Amino acid sequence: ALSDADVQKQIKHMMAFIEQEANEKAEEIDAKAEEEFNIEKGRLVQTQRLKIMEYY
Amino acid sequence: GTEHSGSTVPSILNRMQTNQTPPTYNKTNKFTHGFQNIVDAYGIGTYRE
Amino acid sequence: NIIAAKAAEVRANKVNWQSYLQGQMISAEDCEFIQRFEMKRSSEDKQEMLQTEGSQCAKTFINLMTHISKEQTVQYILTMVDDMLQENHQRVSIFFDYAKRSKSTAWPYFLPMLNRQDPFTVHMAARIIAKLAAWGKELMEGSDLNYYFNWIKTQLSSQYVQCVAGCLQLMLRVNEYRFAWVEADGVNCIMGVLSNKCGFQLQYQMIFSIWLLAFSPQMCEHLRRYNIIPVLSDILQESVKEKVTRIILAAFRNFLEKSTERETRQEYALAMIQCKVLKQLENLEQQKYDDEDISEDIKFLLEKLGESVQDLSSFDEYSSELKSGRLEWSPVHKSEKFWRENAVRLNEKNYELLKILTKLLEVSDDPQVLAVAAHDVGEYVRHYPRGKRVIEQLGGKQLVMNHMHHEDQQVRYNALLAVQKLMVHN
Amino acid sequence: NFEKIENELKEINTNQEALKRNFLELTELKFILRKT
Repeated sequence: ALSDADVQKQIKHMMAFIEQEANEKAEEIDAKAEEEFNIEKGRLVQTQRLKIMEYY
Repeated sequence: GTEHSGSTVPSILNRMQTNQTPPTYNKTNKFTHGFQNIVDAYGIGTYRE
Repeated sequence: NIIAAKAAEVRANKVNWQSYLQGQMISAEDCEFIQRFEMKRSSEDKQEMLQTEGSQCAKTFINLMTHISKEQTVQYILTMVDDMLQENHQRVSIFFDYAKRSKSTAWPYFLPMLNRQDPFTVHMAARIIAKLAAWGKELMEGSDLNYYFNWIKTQLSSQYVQCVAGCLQLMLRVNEYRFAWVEADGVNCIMGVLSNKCGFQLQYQMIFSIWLLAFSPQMCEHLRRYNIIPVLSDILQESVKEKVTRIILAAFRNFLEKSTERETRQEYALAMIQCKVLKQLENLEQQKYDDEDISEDIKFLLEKLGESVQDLSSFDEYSSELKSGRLEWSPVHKSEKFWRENAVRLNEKNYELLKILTKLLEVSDDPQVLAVAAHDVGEYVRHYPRGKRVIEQLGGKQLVMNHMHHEDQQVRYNALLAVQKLMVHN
Repeated sequence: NFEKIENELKEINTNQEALKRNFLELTELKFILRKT
């Protein structure tokens, strides 16, 4: 039946597009989390380095 | 439309029928349109009349 | 979706490895590590896989690929274990498959791969190459993949091109290797694909890699020499595909976020001079989006680009531009704040700068210097009737009346406009 | 761009109305000057 194959075509468009959008949002958020790790490690690198120079 | 912007969008149109009343049309041409206009001066009849 | 079709082909086959349960030809000892662990959905199976100490996980399945040499079966035996190596919810995660004994089981066993690119050879090879970011391992040798053909052959042909680009952009998250790759000719590769007009999703992936590269300040400094940003703006204007514009706005925000040294950021101006993004951003602000990321990036760009527009507002830099003899179209020529707040600045010592512009009008007759000077004189003399009488005393009124007969009609028209700025009460 | 051209035409119209006003004023001056 053409109608049923067309329903399947609508489904395969909808689920695929929504999966792609969700994965895109996920990777963007993960990239932001990676930069969050980076800014953080920089802050505490400074916090440690201060005392390091003091004591040495 | 798909050709104008290649996107492979099927533009699926399913078909159904419910309580909806559909419009009314009957083809006219240059030799008969004015007479249909005279008929339509008094309104239009029900669907499939 | 060619790779999806290959996956559908190979997923519909359950390998007959149980007849080879102890066969030395195929998996004499790995087949109990497939009988066990057949349920990758079971946590106890992953825990047992950890209990085995990585004895055969990424230790014997590697070189099990070399136990197998027939092609019509290499694909299926590859997939039977690569579904595990790829799906990978928590099964391997942070390089649980250590194999500390041998470095032929750690990572530099990929060299035999990258050959005969057609039966998913370079493809699984690229997947294995993308085993750095979210795993507990580090790329030992950057050069052994940075120049190889795995990324060169894919320049032109193509779902696999998307797969390779996905693997690369996955790989491009740790600035340690990315600085070395940008110092290498990876930027040339991205440029070659960019100037190779292709699908819109591919362009999203290039702009994505460029934004992720824009995470690093040293890298944006090195890439400043390139005209990435005018081309990004041109893609935004000439291509509307939602996510493409989203990542483009992300890139703009990154570039105006970092700003290590304002002096080397002449792009604060060249972003709008090469393409005035403000009108399009206004058309987008006009539209309403439920994603606060896009709206936030739009608002940030309106703000920063406005600050740059305000930076362009000045009179010393503008007058040095007047004196240079090549009247670039610095946007202050039309600024209302320029013709109201600082119009009297143009009357320098005995109308010095007006006299300089009169001299450059007399000497040079290039269309655009003439246009700039005549328009600026008109906008000044609008507010100063005594300035009008002074300009009449200069004799430059007749010089413009003679510029009315220049070969180009635009020059005649701008002289016309100057004259009808002088006509008032005249 | 087209409505910018239209602004060009509008400015033209104001310019020529002002110029005709100025024309008639200047002609009045010239009529005054015709006498000893």
